[PDB]
Amino acid sequence: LGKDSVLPSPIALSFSDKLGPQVNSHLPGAKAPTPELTSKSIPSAIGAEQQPMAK
Amino acid sequence: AQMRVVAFGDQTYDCSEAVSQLLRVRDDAIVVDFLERAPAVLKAELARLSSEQQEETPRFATLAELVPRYRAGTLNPAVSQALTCIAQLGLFIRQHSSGQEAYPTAHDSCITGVCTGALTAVAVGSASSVTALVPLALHTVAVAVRLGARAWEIGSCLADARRGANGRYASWTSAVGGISPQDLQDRISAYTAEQALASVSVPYLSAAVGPGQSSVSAAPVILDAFLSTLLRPLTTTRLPITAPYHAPHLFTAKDVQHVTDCLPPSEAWPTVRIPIISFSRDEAVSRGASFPAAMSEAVRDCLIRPIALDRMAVSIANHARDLGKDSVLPSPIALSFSDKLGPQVNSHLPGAKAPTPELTSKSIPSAIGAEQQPMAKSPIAILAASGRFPQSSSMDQFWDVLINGVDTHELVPPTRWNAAGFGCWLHEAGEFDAAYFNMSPREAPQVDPAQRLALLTATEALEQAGVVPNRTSSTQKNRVGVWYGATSNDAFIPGRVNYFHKFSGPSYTIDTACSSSLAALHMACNALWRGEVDTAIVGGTNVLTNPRSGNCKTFDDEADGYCRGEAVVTLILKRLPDAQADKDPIQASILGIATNHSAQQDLFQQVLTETGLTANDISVCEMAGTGTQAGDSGETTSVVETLAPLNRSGSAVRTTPLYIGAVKSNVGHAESAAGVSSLAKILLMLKHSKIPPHVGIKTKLNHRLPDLAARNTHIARSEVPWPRPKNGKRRVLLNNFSAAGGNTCLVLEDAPEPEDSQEVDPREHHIVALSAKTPDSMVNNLTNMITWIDKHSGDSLATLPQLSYTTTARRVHHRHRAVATGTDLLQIRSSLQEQLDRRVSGERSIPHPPNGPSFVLAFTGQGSAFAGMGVDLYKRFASFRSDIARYDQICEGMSLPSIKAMFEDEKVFSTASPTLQQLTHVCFQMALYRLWKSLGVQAKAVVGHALGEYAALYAAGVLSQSDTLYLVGRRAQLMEKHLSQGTHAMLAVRAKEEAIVAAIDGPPGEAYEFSCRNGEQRNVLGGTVAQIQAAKAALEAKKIRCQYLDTPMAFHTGQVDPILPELLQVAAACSIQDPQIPVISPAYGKVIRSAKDFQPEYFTHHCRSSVNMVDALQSAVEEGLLDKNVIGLEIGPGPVVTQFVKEAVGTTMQTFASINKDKDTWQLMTQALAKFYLAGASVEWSRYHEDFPGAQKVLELPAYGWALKNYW
Amino acid sequence: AQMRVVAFGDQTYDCSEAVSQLLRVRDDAIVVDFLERAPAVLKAELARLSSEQQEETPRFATLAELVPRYRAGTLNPAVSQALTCIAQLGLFIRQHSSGQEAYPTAHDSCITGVCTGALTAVAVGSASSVTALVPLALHTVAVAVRLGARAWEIGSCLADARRGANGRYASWTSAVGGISPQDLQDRISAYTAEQALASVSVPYLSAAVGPGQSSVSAAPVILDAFLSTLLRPLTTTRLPITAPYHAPHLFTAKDVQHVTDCLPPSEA
Amino acid sequence: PSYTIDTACSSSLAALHMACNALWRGEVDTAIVGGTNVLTNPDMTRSGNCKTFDDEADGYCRGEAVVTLILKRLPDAQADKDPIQASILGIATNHSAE
Repeated sequence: LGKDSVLPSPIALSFSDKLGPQVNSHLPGAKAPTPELTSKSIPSAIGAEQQPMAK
Repeated sequence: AQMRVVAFGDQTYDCSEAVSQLLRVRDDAIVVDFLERAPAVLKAELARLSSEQQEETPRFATLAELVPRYRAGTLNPAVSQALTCIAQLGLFIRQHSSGQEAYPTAHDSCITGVCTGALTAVAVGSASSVTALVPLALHTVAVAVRLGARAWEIGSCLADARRGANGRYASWTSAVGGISPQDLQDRISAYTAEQALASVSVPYLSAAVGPGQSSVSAAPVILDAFLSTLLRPLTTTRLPITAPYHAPHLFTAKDVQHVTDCLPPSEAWPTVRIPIISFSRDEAVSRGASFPAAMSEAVRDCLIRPIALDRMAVSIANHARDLGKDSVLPSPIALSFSDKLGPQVNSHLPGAKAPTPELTSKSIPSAIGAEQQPMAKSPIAILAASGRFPQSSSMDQFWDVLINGVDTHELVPPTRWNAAGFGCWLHEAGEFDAAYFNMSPREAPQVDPAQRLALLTATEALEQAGVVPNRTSSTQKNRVGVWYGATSNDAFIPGRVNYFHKFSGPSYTIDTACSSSLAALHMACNALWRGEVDTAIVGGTNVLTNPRSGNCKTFDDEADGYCRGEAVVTLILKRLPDAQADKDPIQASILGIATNHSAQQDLFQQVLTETGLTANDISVCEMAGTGTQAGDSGETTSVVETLAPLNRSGSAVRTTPLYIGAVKSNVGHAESAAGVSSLAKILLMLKHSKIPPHVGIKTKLNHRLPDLAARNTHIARSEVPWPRPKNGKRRVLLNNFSAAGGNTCLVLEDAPEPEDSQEVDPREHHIVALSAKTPDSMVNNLTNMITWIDKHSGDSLATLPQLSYTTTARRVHHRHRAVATGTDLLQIRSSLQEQLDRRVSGERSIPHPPNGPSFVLAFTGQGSAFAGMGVDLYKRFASFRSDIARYDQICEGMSLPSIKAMFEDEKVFSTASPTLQQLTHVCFQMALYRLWKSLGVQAKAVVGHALGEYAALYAAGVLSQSDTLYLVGRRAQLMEKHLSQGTHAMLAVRAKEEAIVAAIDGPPGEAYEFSCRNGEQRNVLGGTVAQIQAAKAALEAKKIRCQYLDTPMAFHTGQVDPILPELLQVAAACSIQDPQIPVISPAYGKVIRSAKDFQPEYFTHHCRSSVNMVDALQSAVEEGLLDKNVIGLEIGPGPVVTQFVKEAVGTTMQTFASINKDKDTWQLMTQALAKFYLAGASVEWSRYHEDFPGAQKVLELPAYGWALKNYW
Repeated sequence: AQMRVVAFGDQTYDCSEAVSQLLRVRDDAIVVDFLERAPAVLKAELARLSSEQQEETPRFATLAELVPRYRAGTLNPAVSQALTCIAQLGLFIRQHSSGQEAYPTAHDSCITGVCTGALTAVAVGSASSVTALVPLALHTVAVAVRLGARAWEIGSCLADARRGANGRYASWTSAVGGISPQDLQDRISAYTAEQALASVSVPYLSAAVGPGQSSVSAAPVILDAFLSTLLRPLTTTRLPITAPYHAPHLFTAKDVQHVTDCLPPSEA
Repeated sequence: PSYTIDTACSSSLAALHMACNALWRGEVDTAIVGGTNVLTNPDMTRSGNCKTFDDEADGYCRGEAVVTLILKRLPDAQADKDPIQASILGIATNHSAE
């Protein structure tokens, strides 16, 4: 593709920590850290914030 | 090069139909959750409005209550706007969630709106996925509520509601057509200057909708005043707008700030990424704005600016022309009158495009169990019903009593108690059976007779339903719950039912105001719709034990009182998808059910809209009544009015006749079982497709009753045919109005069309098995079965298989048992008659052994191989075919000849190689044993007379399938390789060992060997051809029977000696384990219980050393492993070992076979199964018929033949 | 200038905590709908199994009754594989529905799986949205249960259980560390040559985890016999894999057709 | 709605269970629950009810109670500003067939 980094997103993958650096080591060493993911949830509409009446 | 524009409508469009449709949708999950959460936001926002408004706002619980008021036009502007937004957003979500349409993007689409479409379009334009749009949908709903409230408020302040409005909210807008908008503004200015009205309420040009049309809005009174001065060629109408919008002189920035102030401030509000095209504003296309900013701009457009629909088309076209596309495909949603949009927008830019509505990817087939609707909203199914209604102690007797038409008023009960209020009584109520229910002969009186009747009816209903405990997931022991509804008759009523039947699950004794049984049924269906259980046993009850001429006259002249009636019912309910998969006898289905403890008229409409049916679809109604004239009169009039529309001009609108009926007159009123009795009547009417004659004309016919029958509501008292509509379906109501209220309505249904899976059963013979828990009960059951056969002697050709399936695989088999086998119902009848005569002659019936029988299997040698071995078995049974295919798979990969063709074709056996013969023998034995085990035949010992021994090792678990196959194949290959054919042979004679040795020349071990000591009177010898012929000549000289065996390679002789070391080598690889069961090894000729005796030397020992049966069986009987009672079942191509074992233990022992050259394999199979069944084995029957769908249909057989006794 | 790779795990990764957490979830419509529908298809496909396999499968109403058995280890492969796939699909759906993460796109993403997830990779690799993936997810669950059933059956045919079974299922795979892949394969070749075993019972290499670690699978008793030969510094561990997979000498295209048969043909 | 349920021994507890079930269904927004056990006929007849931490006694020491509770979904009660005293996070049961 022409990219110079990969972000691992393992799902239920046993021993997934080592995977990250292992792939990165085969690409140009320009893995910018940038370990940030803004995920502040938008406030919920009044009333609907409560979890559906189920349970 | 196509662009698709999503367009949202305005308040002009009526969304009542769309809202109802969405409320009906249940398959999708996102739509359901959005529509569930939306009312919460509506209620929360409505609960913060001014007092004047909150006073007048509707008083609702869910969204279903808003559509009828919306239809009536009695909804205030706030809720109207909110409902419009909810409908628009829900319709959009559904088309993209369950409709599987690509979510729009910024390269090939745009969104637009007019009045409320701005809000929804802004909400849509930010999220890029359905999931990312729900919270924005809720925010838009709240903003719409606030906007509607503010506009309604400003309008109310500006002008007051009229006295004559009569609930409805007047209209504030009117469409004007016939003059250009500029001239309209000129005329409005002139009129205002002439009249000098207040500058804050002068009429204003709300919008422009073309070169010769527009819209004008104002307060209703001044608006009407202005419209009156419009001449004839200036046609005008009224639109359903209930507040002023687009009024620059009424609203200011403060208003838009207030309405949009509900959105909390933040910085991650999704941006607007897909260009939203707005035409009223100066800048056509707007994009890149945050969410609150775009929402505020949309509200400003709605409240401050005059909509200009004249621009819409050219604005869209210019957006397209600037993007490079050529044609625009509209996808209007809730946009009134949208057909004209397409041609108008395409006219300006050059046109193209051809329709592509043919999908041919209509949908992807769903995985089994996925297409089903959520566990809620699942049509419940009625499997069976049983009752003991008065003067008719059965269901069919009750149907006769009802169709004929007869009162049941009785002066005194037959034998209840002394004489000296009259009513209908159960003629046989003190009759019950104690032995069948493991109760003492003197404890029956202490048990409430209502409890005994409920037990009896429940057992009969379960037996008729074809439901046996813990046979299938849906009918598991834990997933069944009784829901009996008791009454004030005077805990254990459901408790005993659950206890004795061994059912474990919820148990209840519900008791409400008046719907004592129907409330229990309702909540049982609720539990089924929730999953607390997968099967229910509901039922009412009524018994009198301690202390109005017409029998509770039915809304006629004299109906002041009512007659208490006795009855008892039990139903069997189950979710339709569950029941249909188990092939049960479905009778009807409960579409919906509702309750109201208040009102009268609106409940039926609510239920019908919930079920999505029109009024005329219903065809019959039932009543419950209490005994008061007002009650029945109100019942009838309300039901008819709500179900029989009257034409405005006056005529019969309800096309099909709507018959009415009530069980009250026929048998009376139970006050607790009335609902279940009425439901039973509905079931009988559905089954017999015949509306019964009505009774109640005595002394009066209530034509005076308002709205009795004026337009297709006939109650004709002469049973009318009620045919099932072709590819249609009947529908019925059941109202249970009571004096205290509690008006419950549930809609019944005709069962879906029965499946057509004929697949004619090919089995040549069948088995019919009966059971009972008492000798008298047994003879009664036999007589009932025989009588059923005679009345059903000539139904069709495909009845016997279904009869067998019902009487074996869908019934609990008690300890007293009888069985008959044959080819046709005539043979079954003859056998049953013979058994009945034998039984009544004087010989009693004794229960089979308590635990069960013990089987000692047997595996034969390779001396019974014939062409087409078990070909039919491989052809029918799926398990056998799969096993053979697997064994072939293992053979081919292990470098051994394939054996599948030996069964598929039956012709390759002609010249099969000896190795292939040995292999196919072993695999046939193995598969057949696995199959017999699958039918509940668990062995207690085994024996292998010859090569078949290897299969016996697996039978005992000593080897694995692969290990045994490898060992046999390797032995065969080595035998074929090392030596050559035509070198030795074998010979069998019948004589005593001493006779053979005396009459033979040469000591044993030199010119002949005792290959197998088959029995005390039979022996087989082998060796060289010259020695064999010499022995034959010597023995025949003394008149001894002799014969040559055709086996080419003489095993158990000196022929196998040279290859013993390789056999030991290969044997050392297979894993040897401790037997599950004792193994009778002729090789060592003794019992084996430890793996130590099966060391690798064992296989070589057996291969070389001579067989020995007499010693082996002698040891077997010596320990006690075999006796005169164990059943002898043979597993092989013929009955060979069975005779040897019989002569060993004795002739009295029972014996059987599984395969034979001539006799039909199913002949032997069914005979053996019948004998085992009589012996007491708990043979599973479900798997037997699993592979024959044609014979998979439960039948309606005679009820259990109880041995009734009287108590109390 | 960045790509995200989605990777799914095999049966080694325990899925008892994830399944329970997903069962706890109540604020996401898609997740609850999928978790309610999955048991239905599980029971449906589980009802088509052979008599013996069905006899040894626990009765349940929903997944909440399965996790205790999974933890205890007395859960047969047929439903173990389906439960694992269910856990993976549910975790992904929750991540991409309540996590408000854009669905992976071919422009800047790619997917991978190992031994269970190759099934899930195609399911995730086809749909473009969470809603469009639920039916494919259920189809994949059916495929996984059928595959697990077939593998369990072949294993049972090869060898049976033990008298001390006590419900628990023996393991069929073991990871070996401290030996090169080719050298270990040569060692197995020498071992089989020394003995005389049927071509359907010799140990074989299932995976080559790397130049320093590898995995080998065989029948339980055969596996232990071979492990007894492996000395130090070689270290051996017993993975919780219950059936023989990755065996090019036990399965052929016919089994592949049999497993795939649950998908009806169509052009959609 | 009104009901008078009684299964075998946990009539009041089953009634509460079903009241919470209905509340979770949305059928009602409030519920009054709680059974009664007041005797009517004395029918007093051995001379023992229940020993201190033991089972040597034969009687059960039956008593009387007329307790009654109110019930609301927690979000509603919170939005209405009522004296919330406790909560019922979850409820489950079986029948113990064995």
